[PDB]
Amino acid sequence: EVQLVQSGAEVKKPGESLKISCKGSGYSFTNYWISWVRQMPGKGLEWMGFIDPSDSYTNYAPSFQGQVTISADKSISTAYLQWSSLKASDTAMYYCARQLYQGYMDTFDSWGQGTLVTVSSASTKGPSVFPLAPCSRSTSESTAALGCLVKDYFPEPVTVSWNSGALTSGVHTFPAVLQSSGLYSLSSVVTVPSSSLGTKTYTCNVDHKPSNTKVDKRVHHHHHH
Amino acid sequence: DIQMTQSPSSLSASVGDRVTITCRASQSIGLYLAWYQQKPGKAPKLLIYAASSLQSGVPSRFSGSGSGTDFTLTISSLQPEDFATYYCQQGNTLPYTFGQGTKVEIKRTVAAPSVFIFPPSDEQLKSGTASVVCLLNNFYPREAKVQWKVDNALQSGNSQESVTEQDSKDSTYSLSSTLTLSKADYEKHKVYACEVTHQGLSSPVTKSFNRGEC
Ligand SMILES: [Zn+2]
Ligand SMILES: [Zn+2]
Ligand SMILES: [Zn+2]
Ligand SMILES: [Zn+2]
Repeated sequence: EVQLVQSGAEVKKPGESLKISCKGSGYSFTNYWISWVRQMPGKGLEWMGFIDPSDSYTNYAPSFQGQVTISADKSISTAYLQWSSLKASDTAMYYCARQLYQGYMDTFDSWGQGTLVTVSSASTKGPSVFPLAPCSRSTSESTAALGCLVKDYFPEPVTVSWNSGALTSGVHTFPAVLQSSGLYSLSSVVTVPSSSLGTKTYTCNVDHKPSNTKVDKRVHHHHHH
Repeated sequence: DIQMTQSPSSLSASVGDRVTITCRASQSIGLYLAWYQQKPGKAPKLLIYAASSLQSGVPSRFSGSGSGTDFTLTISSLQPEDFATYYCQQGNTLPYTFGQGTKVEIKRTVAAPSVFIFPPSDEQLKSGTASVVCLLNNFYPREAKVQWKVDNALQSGNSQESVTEQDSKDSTYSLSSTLTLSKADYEKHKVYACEVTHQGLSSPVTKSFNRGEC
């Protein structure tokens, strides 16, 4: 089958160069053009440009002209996208796509799995983890919410489990927000029976692979401060 | 320089519904319009090209119509696998351009959020910062207003929020909002409150605590 496989996620600092790749298989690489497409976090698709691998011809969208270089190496059926000097604003998912001309237009009939590029001046840092627990006398319903605040880490992602994976029902782990500090913060919460607050223990387990850290936090509210 | 505009930006629909999404070009593109589907984290998939041609392997419940400047993607009898974002794309002339996307979400009945407020932890306070969190659990529809009040004064600029995708079991949303202050600022006030407005609530709901009585 037709397949485009892209290189792995990148985390870079502004000013650094970067070249990402897109390997085609299951077809004649030289016979189909390759487009690159940008998708900024939470945004839509933007066409960047294309290359014809048979003769190395390139075309760029106006806003990408002179900002990036598309290239190809047909001997290894690979297309590339590169920047000489990254900026934080280059943070995005990047896709390569095969063009199949049909109905007298270029269509993107096969897509790579995407390459996540994160560009930031921030340095790798594991999270601090803080309990989210109600004030002592505030629980006035049959169900209560508890949680963990996972703060000040870089880069994404973290993974959060509850009671070492035993607790999965009613868990909501929210999308991280990027703080003005350049570090991420997220919360994970769980709803449980209010009667259990004094009997059962609830602990969040927070893994952050990029910093090689793991933090467990038993969630409670101390009776003095 | 052909701008593609889709409408609506989002809609909620039920399995079995006939769903229509529109795409308008800033100038004629003849028949050269394609539609793509994309799900979170995944690559887009081609559905329709040349306005009305169905891509090989795509279910025939997807159809496209239109020519010139006005186009429509129709999904007959929407299926569970069809909740996704849809993009139109013109291939009339370079540069190729996409519409901004239409998100097709799952319709359900109104559900008021349960609301919870969490004070900052002593561990965090020791380090110099106070994060106060407000949770809105399992609500529908997505539209919700969360307002922070500190000593009964509305706050602005010092909170961030995020929202989950629809729950796989009950199709609701949940939302977390974090108010962040320095420890010194946190310690100067008494009353911390999160006020929630939502269609499912007959009037706004406020959850609060008093520093020193929490
Ligand atoms: Zn050529
Ligand atoms: Zn919930
Ligand atoms: Zn005050
Ligand atoms: Zn207390």
